[PDB]
Order: sequence, then C-alpha cells, then structure tokens
Amino acid sequence: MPSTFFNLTMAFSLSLLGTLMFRSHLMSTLLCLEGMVLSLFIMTSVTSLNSNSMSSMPIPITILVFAACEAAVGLALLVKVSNTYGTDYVQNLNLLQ
Amino acid sequence: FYVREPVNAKPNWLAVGLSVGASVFMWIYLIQTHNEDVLEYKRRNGL
Amino acid sequence: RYGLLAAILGDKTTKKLHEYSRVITVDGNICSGKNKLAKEIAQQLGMKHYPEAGIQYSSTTTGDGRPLDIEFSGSCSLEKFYDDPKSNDGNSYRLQSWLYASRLLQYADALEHLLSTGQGVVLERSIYSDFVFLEAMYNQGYIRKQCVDHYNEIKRLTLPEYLPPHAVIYIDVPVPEVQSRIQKKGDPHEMKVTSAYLQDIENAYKKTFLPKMSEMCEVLVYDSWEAEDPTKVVEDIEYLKYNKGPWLKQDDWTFHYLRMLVQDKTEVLNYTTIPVYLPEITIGAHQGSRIYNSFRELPGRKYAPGYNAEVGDKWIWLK
Amino acid sequence: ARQWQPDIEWAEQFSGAVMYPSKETAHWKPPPWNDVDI
Amino acid sequence: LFQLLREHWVHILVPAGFVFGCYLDRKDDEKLTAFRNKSMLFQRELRPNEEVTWK
Amino acid sequence: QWQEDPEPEDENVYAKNPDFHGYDSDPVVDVWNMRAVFFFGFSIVLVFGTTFVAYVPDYRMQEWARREAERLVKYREVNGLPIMESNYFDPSKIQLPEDD
Amino acid sequence: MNGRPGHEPLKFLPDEARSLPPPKLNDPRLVYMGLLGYCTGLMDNMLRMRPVMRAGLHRQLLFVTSFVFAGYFYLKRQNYLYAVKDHDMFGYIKLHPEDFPEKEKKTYAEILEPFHPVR
Amino acid sequence: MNPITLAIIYFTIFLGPVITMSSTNLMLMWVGLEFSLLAIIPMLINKKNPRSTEAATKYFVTQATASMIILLAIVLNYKQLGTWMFQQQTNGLILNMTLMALSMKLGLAPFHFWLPEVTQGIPLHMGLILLTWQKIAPLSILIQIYPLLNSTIILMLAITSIFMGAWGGLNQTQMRKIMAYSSIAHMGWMLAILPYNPSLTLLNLMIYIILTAPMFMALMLNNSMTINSISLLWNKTPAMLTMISLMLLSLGGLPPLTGFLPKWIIITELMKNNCLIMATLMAMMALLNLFFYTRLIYSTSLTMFPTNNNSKMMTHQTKTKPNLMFSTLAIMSTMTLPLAPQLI
Amino acid sequence: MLKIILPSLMLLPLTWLSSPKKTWTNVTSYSFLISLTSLTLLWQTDENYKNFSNMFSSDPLSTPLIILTAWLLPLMLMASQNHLKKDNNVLQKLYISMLISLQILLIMTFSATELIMFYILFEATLIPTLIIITRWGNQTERLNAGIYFLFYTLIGSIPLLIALILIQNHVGTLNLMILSFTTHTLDASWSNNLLWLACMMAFLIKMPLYGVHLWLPKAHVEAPIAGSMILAAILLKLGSYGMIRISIILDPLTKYMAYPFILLSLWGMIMTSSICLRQTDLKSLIAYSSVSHMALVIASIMIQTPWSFMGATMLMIAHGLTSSLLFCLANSNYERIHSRTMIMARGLQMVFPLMATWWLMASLANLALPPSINLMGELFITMSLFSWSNFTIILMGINIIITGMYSMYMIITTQRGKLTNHMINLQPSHTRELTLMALHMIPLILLTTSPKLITGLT
Ligand SMILES: CCCCCCCCCCCCCCCCCC(=O)OC[C@H](COP(=O)(O)OCCN)OC(=O)CCCCCCCCCCCCCCCCC
Ligand SMILES: CCCCCCCCCCCCCCCCCC(=O)OC[C@H](COP(=O)(O)OCCN)OC(=O)CCCCCCCCCCCCCCCCC
Ligand SMILES: Nc1ncnc2c1ncn2[C@@H]1O[C@H](COP(=O)(O)OP(=O)(O)O)[C@@H](O)[C@H]1O
Repeated sequence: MPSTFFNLTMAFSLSLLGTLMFRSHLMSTLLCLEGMVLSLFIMTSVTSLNSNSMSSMPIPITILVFAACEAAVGLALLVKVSNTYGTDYVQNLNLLQ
Repeated sequence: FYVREPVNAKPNWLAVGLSVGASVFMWIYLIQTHNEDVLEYKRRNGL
Repeated sequence: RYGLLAAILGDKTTKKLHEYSRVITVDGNICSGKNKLAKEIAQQLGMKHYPEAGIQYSSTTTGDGRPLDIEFSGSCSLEKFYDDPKSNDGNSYRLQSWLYASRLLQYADALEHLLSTGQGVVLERSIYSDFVFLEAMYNQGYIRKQCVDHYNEIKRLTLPEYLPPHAVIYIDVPVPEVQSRIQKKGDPHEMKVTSAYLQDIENAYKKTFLPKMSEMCEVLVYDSWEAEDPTKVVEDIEYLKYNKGPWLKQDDWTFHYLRMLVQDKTEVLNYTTIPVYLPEITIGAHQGSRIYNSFRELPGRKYAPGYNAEVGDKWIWLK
Repeated sequence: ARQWQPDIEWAEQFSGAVMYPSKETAHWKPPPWNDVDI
Repeated sequence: LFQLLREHWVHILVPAGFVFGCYLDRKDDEKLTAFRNKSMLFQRELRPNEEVTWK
Repeated sequence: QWQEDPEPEDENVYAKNPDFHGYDSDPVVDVWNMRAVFFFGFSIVLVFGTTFVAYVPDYRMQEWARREAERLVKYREVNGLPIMESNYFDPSKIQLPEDD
Repeated sequence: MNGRPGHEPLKFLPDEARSLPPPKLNDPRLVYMGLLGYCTGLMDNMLRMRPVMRAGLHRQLLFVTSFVFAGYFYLKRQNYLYAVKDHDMFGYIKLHPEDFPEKEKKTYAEILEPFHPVR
Repeated sequence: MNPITLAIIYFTIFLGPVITMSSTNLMLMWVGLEFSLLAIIPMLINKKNPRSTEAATKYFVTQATASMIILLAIVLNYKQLGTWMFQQQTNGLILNMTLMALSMKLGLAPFHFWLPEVTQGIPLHMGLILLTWQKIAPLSILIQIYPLLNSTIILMLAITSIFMGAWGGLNQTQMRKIMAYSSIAHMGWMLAILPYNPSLTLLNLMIYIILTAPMFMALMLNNSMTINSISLLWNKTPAMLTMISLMLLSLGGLPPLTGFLPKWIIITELMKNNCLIMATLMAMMALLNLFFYTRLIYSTSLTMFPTNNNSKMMTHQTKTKPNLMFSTLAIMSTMTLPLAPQLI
Repeated sequence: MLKIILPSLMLLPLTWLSSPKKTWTNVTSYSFLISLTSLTLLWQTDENYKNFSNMFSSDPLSTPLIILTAWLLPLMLMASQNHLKKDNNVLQKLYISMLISLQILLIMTFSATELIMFYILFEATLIPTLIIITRWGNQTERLNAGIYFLFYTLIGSIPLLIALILIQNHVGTLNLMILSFTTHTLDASWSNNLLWLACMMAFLIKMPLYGVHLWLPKAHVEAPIAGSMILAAILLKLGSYGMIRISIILDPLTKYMAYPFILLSLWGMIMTSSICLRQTDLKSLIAYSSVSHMALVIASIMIQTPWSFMGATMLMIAHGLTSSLLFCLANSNYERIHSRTMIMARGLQMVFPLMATWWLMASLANLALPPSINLMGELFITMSLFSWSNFTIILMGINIIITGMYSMYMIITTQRGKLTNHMINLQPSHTRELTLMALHMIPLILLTTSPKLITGLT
C-alpha cells in the first residue's frame, strides 16, 4: 500500500505542477484540476478500505459530489470566457492588470 | 414645500415608538439588572 | 423607498404596462413644431408630457422648484451660446454638457413615472438625439475634438443603462423654413444662427439619429404637413406595433433594478461628473467651493428635504 | 492671497493606472470608468 | 437662569467643566487614601475630635 | 481656461470702522472682543496671576532651607560637630563588600 | 482561555460572574460609550444632512441608550474574563510554588551597584 | 437576480463560512470552504462586463487549486492518524501545505497577486464581501490549528505581506486596488500573531472589518473607484470628508485612533515572545502604508481638487442617505482607543 | 490636573455651540481663565512633586510648560483671527477646535506619568498640527511640508514604541515614578547601545538635531501663524521634555553614547546659526534660529549636569516665548506686505513705531541680553559645556557672535533703513497685533524677575 500511496501522491503533485504551469487553453487546466480530485478520491478510498474504516466511506463520495459542482462552476466560467473572447486562451485574461 | 415632496416630512410615527419605546425597555431592564445584580453579588459573597 | 421588499411583496411594474405605455420622443429640429405635437400627442394618447430639458429644469425638479441663479445652475447660457459662438470661456460646451445632464434627469424621471404609475412618456428631444447639437458644433468651430470625446465618454458611460425610446418621431421642416420660423420668433439670440449650423443639425439626425434608431426603436418620420395635425400623427403611433427593440426582454425582475436606478437621481448622473478634467467643464476649487457653499445655504437646501425649517418644515426634532 | 488650492496640473498626476509610472508602465492607461471595456 | 440663545447656556459650559473637574480631583483623593496617615514622616496620632488627617 | 475666481482684494478695514481694533469687521463685536481680551488677558491674568505666583510660599522649600541651615549651623558649630561632615550615609550602616 | 475546566462552550458570561461586583452604571467607561454613542448619532445626522443636533432627538436617545446598554453587559463580561485570569494565574503560582519562589532582595546597604560618575 | 436565487446564493455564501467555523471534522471544514468558493463566483459576475469574467475565472482557479491542496492535507492526515483532523503528532509538511493553501485563499503574501486583480473589475459591494466575509472562513481553520502551524513559515509570510502590501499601495491609484493592498498588509499582522495570541488575531480582524466596511460604503456612497473620483467628495457629500480622513489614518497605525491598538498589542505580544527582530521590521514598513493613506487624505480632504460643472447638478438631486451602520462603525473605528483594555 | 484639562475639553463644545459672531470671544476669554487655573500647579511648597492621580502628574519640569501650553492657546486664537476670518463659519470653528485640542493633548503629554501615555499623546499632537499646516497652509508646498513633518516624526516614533514596550517587559511598568526609584542600569552591550538610540532618536527628531532638522524649516515656512507658534513654542519642546524623563533609565550609556549627538549639535549650532545670516525669508531665519537655540538644549540634556538641565528648562520656556513673539511679528509684516521676503519692507519703524519696539525687545531676547532668562539659560548651558571640555567655548563662542549678528540683521533690514517706496500701503497696526505681542513679552519680563519657577528638576 505505501508504494501505491506514493504513486497517487506524486500523481497529485504532477497534477499540481500542471495546474500551476498554464499553457494556452484553460480547459486544459480545469481538466488537470480534475486529475487531482481523482487522485484524492482514489487515495481517500484506498486508505479507508485498508483501515476497514467504513464510517468514513461517506467522505470519498462527498469529495466527488462537491468536486463535480466545483467543476460545473469552473466550466460555466470557461463557456462565459469563450463567449466574450471566443478563444479560451488564458492569454487574453489580462484586462485587470 | 417641494415639487418632489420629502419622504420624511411628517414623522414615521412607528420609528418614534420603536426607537423611544425600545430605549425605555432597555433602561428598565438595565437598571433592573444592576440592583438585581448588586443583590446577587452581596448574598453570593458575605454582603 | 421602493425596494425589493416592495417587489417581493408586490409592486411589479409588469402588472402596470398598458398599450400606450411607451417612451415616445419627438426629436424634431430647431424652431420646429416639436413641442406642439408633443403636448398634443400627450393629450390624446393620455401620455405623460415632459417639457424640453432646460438649464433650470433640475432646479424646478428639486426642492422649491423656483428657477436657480445662473451660476448655481452651472452658468450656462443658450443666449450667450448664439451671440458668442467659439467663446473663450466655452459657455457653449458647458451649455451642452448641462443640457445632457438635464435630459438624463428628465429621461430618468420619465422612466420612474413609467414604471411606477404606468402612464406612458413623451419627453420631446432625448439623450439619444442630443448628439446632433454637438456633431453640428464640432462640424463648425463651436467645439474642439476633445470636447467631443468628453461628451461621447459621458454618453457611452450613462446612456446604455437606460432602456431605448419605444418609438421616435421626426417632425422635419427644411433648413431655410426653420430660419424663417426663427425669424418671426421674437428672441434675437435665436435669430442670426448659422444656416450651415442648422444644416449640420438636421443632417446629423438624417445621417445618424434616424437610421441608428431605425433598427432599434419605432422610428416615425413626419413632414411638417403631417405635423400640425396631431390627430393624424397620434393615430399613426396608435398604429405602429411595438415589437422590435430591447424592451422585449424587460421582465419584472429586470425592471426592478432599472427602477431602483432612476429612483436614485444621484446615480443617474454619477458618471456625468466623472473626473475628466477638460478646461470648460472644471468648476475650479475656489469658485466651486463658493458656489457650493452658496447653493447649499439657499432656504430648504441647507438640510435634506423635510428637515430645513426655513421653508416651514416641522417635526425635525423627531424625524 | 489664496491658500493655494490644487490646480488642474496637480490633479493630473493622480490619474493614470499607476501613481509612479515607469518605462513600459505608462503604457497602462486608466481603466474605463464604467468598468466595461470596448 | 440658563437664558438661551447662547446667553447662559454656553457661558456655563466651561465653568461647569471646572467644577466637575474639581469634583473628580477630590474624588481621586478618596481612592488613593491608603497610607492615609500611615506614612512615616507624617504619622501623627489622631488629635481629639478629628476624623482623619487629610481629606 | 479652467473657471476660477479673480483674486479677492484685502479690504482696508480701517476705511469703514475707523476705530477697528483688529478682531472683527462689524464694530460692536470688535469692541466687545477687545474689552474682554485686554481684561481677561492683562487685567486678571498678568495681575491676579502674578499676585498669586508671587505669594506662593517657600516655593520648593528654599525658604525653609535657609533656616534649617541656620539652626544646623547654629547647632553644629556650638556643639563642635563638623558643619558638613564628609560622609552622609553613616559608614557604620554600609556593609562594604568585605573581601574586595 | 479555552480548554480551561468548566468552560461554557457558547455562553456569554457564566453565572460565576455573578460573584464579581456589577459595573457601576456611571463607570467612566460606560459613560464614554454613551458619548461615543451620542457622537455616532450626531455623525449620522451630519452625513445624512440633517440639522446636526436638533434632529432625530428620538434617535439620539436610541444611540446613547443602545451603546450604553451594550456596555454594561459587555463590561460585565470583560470584567469577568479578567477576573478569571487572576483566579487562574494566582492559583498556578501556588499549585506550582517552587517555580515562582519569593526572592529576597538585599537592603541597598548590602547590594553594591557600581557608580558611573558624570563629571 | 430572481430573488430566490439571490437567497440561495447568499445563504450559501453565509453557510459557507459558518459551517467551517462550527465543525471540527476537517472534512466538513473543507466543504464550508468549497461552498464559499461556489457561492461567491455568481455574484462576482453580476455586471457580466468583460473585466468581470476575467476576475471570476482567476478567483476560481486560485481558490480551486488551494481548496484541492487543503483536501490533500486532510487526506494525508487520514493516513498518518486515522483521525480526520490535525493533531500534535501531525507530520510538519502536512501542516505547512495547509498553511500555504489557506494563505492562498486569504491571498496573504506570496499569492498576494490574485487579490488586487480580482478586486478590480468586481462591484464595490461584492468587493467588501470578498475582502471581509470571505476571509473569516480560512482564518477560522488556522485559529483551530494555532499550536500546530510552524512559527518560521508564517513569520516570513507575514513580513512578506507587509512589504508587498505597502509597496503595492504607493503605485496603485485605483481606490479598490488600494483597499486590497491594505488587506494584504492587515492580513500579515493577523497571521504574525497567529501562532502567539489568536485573540489578537481575531481582534486585528474585527478592527480591520470595522475599519474596511465603513471605508468601502464610503467609496461607493459616491461609487468612486478613483482617488480623483473620491477627491471631489467635498462637492458631492462634504460631511463624510471628516470621517473618511480619520478612518484611513486609523487603517494605518497612528496613535490616538482605534487602529493603533491591533498593531500595539501585536507588537507587545511579539516582544513578550521575543520577536523584536521581526516585530521591528513589520512596524517600520507598516509606516509605509500610512504614506499612501495620507496621500489619499491629501487629495480627498486636506486639499480641494477641482470639480466638473455637472457636479452642481448632482448636488441638486437629494443625496442617498448612507447606511445606519456606516455611522456607528465609523465612530466605533477611530474613537475606541480609551476602551482598549476591554477589547483585548 | 483635570481642571487644566476638563475645562479645556469643554472649550470644544463652546466653539461649536456658540454664535458664529461670538465664537471668538467666548473661546479666547475662557482659555485666558483656563490659564489662570493652570497657575495653581505652581504652588509647590515642598520638594515632593505633585502626583495628582495615577495617570496624571506634574513635577517641576512639566509645570512650567503646562502653563505655557495653556497660555498660548489664548494667544494662538488671537493671532489667527485675521487670516481665518475669511472662512465659512465652520472652517473657523474647526481651526479653533484644532488649536484647543493641541493644548488639551499637549497639557496631558507634559502632565503624563506613564511614558507610553506620553507616546500615544506625543504622536497624536501630529494629527492636529498636520491639519493646521496642510489644510490652511498658504503656499503650494504645504502638502510636501506636511509629509516631511509626519514621516520624520513617525519613523522616529515606531522605534520608541518598540523600546518602551521593551523596558516594560525588562522592568515591568512604564510609570515614570517607579522607573526612577527602581534599578534600571543598562549594560553597555551593543544592543543597549541601540536601545538608548531608539529611545532618544524619536525625541531628538522633533527637537531638530543638526542631522534631521530639515523638517522644521520647511514646516514653519508654509504653516499658518498659529501652527508656527505651536511648533516653535510647545511642539519642539515635547522632544526635550521626553529626553529629560526617558534618560532616567539608560543611565550608564549616555556617558559615552552622547558624543555623536553633542558634536552634531554644537557644530550644528554654528552652521544653523550662520545660514540664518543670509536667508531671504524671515520665517526661514527664525526657524533656523530655533534649530540653533534648540541645538544648545540637546547638548545640555546630554551632558546631564544639574546646571545643564536647569539651563535647558530656562532656555526652553524662554526661547518658546521669544520665538513665537518673532513668528507672530513676522506674520504681521507678512499680512500687510503679502511676501515673506526680508529685503522688501525696509524702514517699518518709520511707519509702525511701536511694533518696532516689540521687534527690538524680541531680538534682544533672541540674542543674550543679560537681565533676561534667555541669557541665564545660555550662560548655564555654556558653563556646563565648558566643564565637559574647556574647548566647547570655542564652538559655543562662534554661535554667540553669529547669534548677535542675525538677530540684529532682522531688526536692521526689516525695521530700519529707508522706507519701501510704495508697497501696498501698510495699514496701521491693529490693537490685536500689538497685544498678541504684549501678551508674549509681558510674561517674559515677569518670569525674568523670579527665574526660580522655570528652574528645572535639577
Ligand atoms: C486626538 C485628537 C485628534 C485630532 C482631533 C481633531 C482633528 C480631527 C481630524 C480632522 C480631519 C479632517 C480635517 C479637515 C476636515 C474638513 C471638513 C470640512 O471642510 O467641513 C465641511 C464638513 C461638512 O459641512 P457641514 O457640517 O455639512 O456644514 C457645512 C457645509 N459646507 O463639516 C466638517 O467636516 C467640520 C465638522 C466635522 C465634525 C466636527 C469635528 C470637529 C473636530 C473635533 C475634534 C475633537 C478633538 C478631541 C481631542 C481629544 C484629545 C484627547
Ligand atoms: C510660569 C511658567 C512659565 C509660564 C509662561 C507664561 C505664563 C503666562 C501666564 C502667567 C503670567 C504670570 C506668571 C508668571 C510671572 C510670575 C512673576 C513672578 O513670579 O514675580 C515674582 C516676584 C517676587 O520675587 P521673588 O523671586 O519671589 O523673590 C526672590 C527672592 N530671592 O514678584 C514681583 O516682583 C512682581 C514684579 C512685577 C514687575 C516686575 C518687572 C521687573 C522687570 C525686571 C527685568 C527688566 C529687564 C528685563 C529685560 C528682558 C529682555 C527681554
Ligand atoms: N444642445 C442644444 N444645442 C442648441 N440649441 C439647443 C440645445 N438644446 C436646446 N436648444 C434650444 O431649444 C430650442 C427649442 O426650440 P423650440 O421650442 O422647438 O422652438 P423655439 O426655437 O421657437 O424655442 C431650440 O431653438 C434650441 O435653440
């Protein structure tokens, strides 16, 4: 289990480096952002499962339910952006300078 | 007068009575609390 | 004050709009018959009638309603506009900027009456039509280019928020005939105005104001003869179909916010005072302080409406 | 004779999107008053 | 008597401050009255029919 | 040009109110703003104040010390004691560090 | 502090605070709160452009009487909190006596602070 | 906004911080943070101006990744201690990541860049909610983990925010931008004393809220997002010129006003704990904050900037009465230093 | 001491509540009497200083000032009735209140037992002063002057804040009484050598030292007359009062940590005195005169010999009164002339006979004429400085020669020579102008009769 947890944790860091190093299209980011939620969901489920801690399984899912809406909001902002610029490049989001 | 009349020309008599009446409830509770308090303090301690 | 609470517990403008509920405005041209038709169209259609915006229209609007001294009303003279075009002090631009602020107040007061009472609105020339005077003024030497930009910036900042005129009427009489109409009009300042300047005013309407509003609002063009016949024009208004235009999307929950804007005059013209320092517009601190420290001392103006005892307000000690 | 109230020029400096404008920092011009861009 | 129009309403503002002031400064004494007469240099014994040395 | 007022001249307040005392333009306020300033200023601060300050008694004890010296000098000289002994805190009271 | 034994998890002033003397209504502080209040009132009138002192004489009262009301019941508590602090502090000094031993300074006669001459 | 939606959102923006504060199961603290993120985004784009969409899309990405990092800390703890909550034993890195993520949500210092940009381009009213109500939920988590978080990490976070906030303020003339750069500095004072005296962390917050809430309702009374705009305050509404003056000097630490107490007791607590290195440098650049506060003072009060002729028109129409609470918190701020012993 | 203070606070209600026409006389008449109540503190028939109550105390050093602080409010309000008589009736009542708060705050600062009470009240006095200088300042540069006056004091102030909180932890209370009767002896470490600088630097800044005095020339130049009187008479002396009460602790270090300042001040005294010799703005020259005559004071509050301190207390009260007198008459010339230039307005005695007598007596107070407390003061600082090092007389000897030259030059090129041909005709002197002066000098004559009262703690 410890080895698998290491992989999942680095997966989250590789997904961390991704969302903290943008490149053009935002939908990539939001997509990356989701890669973390999967890694968190997998790790939470894994330890809960090998701790036989059934009282906590509710969490693995609460994490997904909140993460899904979180993403819903994220995509509506994205659609709003390629309606105002139509190209969804993190590049044009600089009016606030 | 005014072409556009004020909204406040004749007093909002509710706003007086909940402003005046509220304050007089505050005192009667406050002064009550003090004397009541003083007593609790006296009896709870020696006097 | 009208507020969401009213809305939540009623007060839905949508339940007060009638077939005659529209913002009708006759742009017209100088010394034309813009007023008569309007007063009449107002009379027969039952629409509220609003007079053309004036220097002291805001003072008549606020408090006592007695006309303010010129310097209190922004020191603008239409009279001086004419006798001294391209003046060193720029009274003409200051006149135009105050005029735009006055119609902004008039249009907003009109919208407030429309959404509250539900009676339709006739306001003569509108903010949308005001630009023709400035276009003509820049066409000749009256105003310089930046002056134009400053008006355009104020127009772009404030005019979009307000909903467009439902329909616009165009009482047109030719460049020469208005000048003879001017000639018999008694004032001498109206007389001797440039024929080319009048040329630029009506041309600006025909070139920009109609077509522009042609797509957006119900544009009705009437020749002089159709005019002076309020009955016929009134008939045609009652005839046009109020369909095309941004007004279609105004649901009750959308009107509420617009109402709360016009309900607040201090906001209607908030962008009219934007801190852009073109020289004509600038009060100047020493003169401005004296003018404010003098306007604020007028009876009933020192304190808010309802609280100044000079004019006879009472109950101040409990308000 | 008049405590000097600020003239237009004293006021001008406070305009601009940054008080101390440097190279390639004056490029920035103030944001639209309406908070809406063209 | 409190003639209005700034007649005695105001003129009595500052003077009244003084009195209130003196009322507090003689009240501060009342608080800081330990060592009332227990100081070494000035510890006389109470003279007959005198309540306290300094009041 | 940006609209602003033309320089305000300073009035010769001495042209009207030829009895101007410098406090206010209208004459009665001026008279009553010097009749109360010379009075409260000079007449009962420089006079009553100096009277009271002059009569503060033996300020900071320097009227007491010119007698206490005189009886100490009277007492010390007649009894043969040194007028200002050379150590004040008696040596006996002091417990000097013994070793050093 | 919290975690302190008996802590009332969400109460304002535990009844233990009854034992403490009640704040005298004229305590300078409550009187300050009063003035603090009157000023709030006056300020309001000013910002809303009303005769400053001759208006809202009902509000004036609500203010001077709201602030003051608040005071007595706040000070009543803050007073308790401080009083708990001593109960707590003094107690510890004893329960753990060795750590706070009573020093015994020497009469200056004995101590020898060095003398730096000004000259 | 269909008033129903307004209610649902506002309830969430308010249930968001409240769940965070009330719960102890960290998870429930995370979703409290999550609900705040979801509720604020709709209001941010209310004008739906091109600037706004930019604001929300930044705020959301910055908020979202930080939220994910906070969750990772909770997930990691769950495996280092079965508990769903930080304990004495917690691995230091676990707490440090939590510290960095919540500072990200507060935009405390290294991540300070998002806060000025997000504040610009959102209405002033939502800006007040963003700077004050939104900030309480993240700090509530930190106050709970007070003993665990490491002293060195936040001390440098705090010193960085004082420096960046002060520097940002001098250059910015955009009033809303200026409000953000003070909140980064004030947030630095709050965390500086967080590992030491949390009560003082809270005090340095309330006072900031009782100072900023009046200051912003002042900026919007005339809806001026420019200093030039606030400078013509003397013509639009003269009375607020007096208190705007004191509140801004109160926001900076000048001694007679209420604003000194938070800095004074934080310095007293840090010296009690021996950080006389750190405290000194903070207080010194804290003085830089007052310089930009007073520069605004100059423009708005001590000197009268020239106004446009149309300003006479706005004087004519009756002015919008400012809120009842603007008056009470304006005197509460700027005038409660004599009541300082009971405040702490 | 709440009669010198509470009745003062009540002045504020009177300036506001009173009629616009009668506001000036109610305020000036009442504070004259407020000064009379202040005189009661002078009744010290014993060495034991007067601890009125826990927070409020008055010892020989504070008492001579509290009375001066109360005395100038009347005068300040009489010197600013002219300018500030062109205002809107609510700008006046603000100026009058601002002046009132200064002495309320200054009376308390000079009469404060807890050193941090000094700090909070100490640094508060900047708020009223900055408003007086910036809001009513005539010149375009007062925004700048205000910045200089706020930052130089503020950057000095936060170090003192850290230092005083530091000693409270080290000793356990900032109460001047206890701190005095308790053993606080610094240990000449490198750190203490910093503490000492932290405590003294904030006081040394508002007491213009040669290194940091640029704030005072700029501030008094554009400041209105009332602000310039307050800065010279009471505001600068706040720094001296602080140095006397704070060096009770930090007793060992100043023996060797003072040399830097002492030399800065004595050389500074010469250069500041000299630039007065060719400065075209009269208010400029009085300000540098103020820097030099205050540079003597920081060189006596550091030598720390009984006479120094006594000389300092004599000179501070005396120079305070003299400087204002000079700043007040400078204003009277400025208002009729309308320019600060010294070269214009030559020959005034020919047209303003008495003001010239006041000018002459003010200058003789400025230079050290002997039957004056001003000379007694310098004579004493001079003596101790000589004791510190016999060579000091050379530098304190170039200052006396220069001080004579600029003091008389102010009289020679302003109040003598041929009259200016036709400047705006100079209206005669008001009785207010002359009294405002008489009120400054009559006390200078009375104090010189019995110097003991302003003799300091030593
Ligand atoms: C510790 C003390 C610190 C210093 C305290 C004194 C200074 C406070 C800081 C002031 C900062 C702002 C200075 C410049 C303000 C300019 C205000 C102004 O120009 O006046 C116009 C304003 C509105 O006018 P309005 O009242 O409507 O009537 C006239 C209409 N044109 O009318 C006004 O704004 C003027 C009236 C405002 C309300 C009264 C305030 C008067 C000052 C009270 C000082 C109290 C000091 C107490 C000191 C205690 C010390 C322990
Ligand atoms: C208090 C602190 C500072 C406050 C400054 C502002 C205060 C203003 C409000 C209060 C004003 C009055 C209080 C201050 C003046 C006090 C006057 C005074 O104390 O007179 C004392 C004197 C008695 O003499 P005494 O010293 O007791 O006897 C010595 C015994 N070894 O009694 C007298 O002899 C009175 C004599 C009156 C007339 C004397 C005139 C003598 C002039 C001599 C010098 C002439 C040349 C001066 C040259 C000056 C050049 C500038
Ligand atoms: N912006 C403006 N520029 C020029 N003139 C204006 C402006 N606004 C209003 N006016 C004046 O208002 C008048 C309205 O004319 P109208 O009442 O139809 O007939 P008459 O010209 O006889 O008064 C116009 O003549 C015009 O001079």
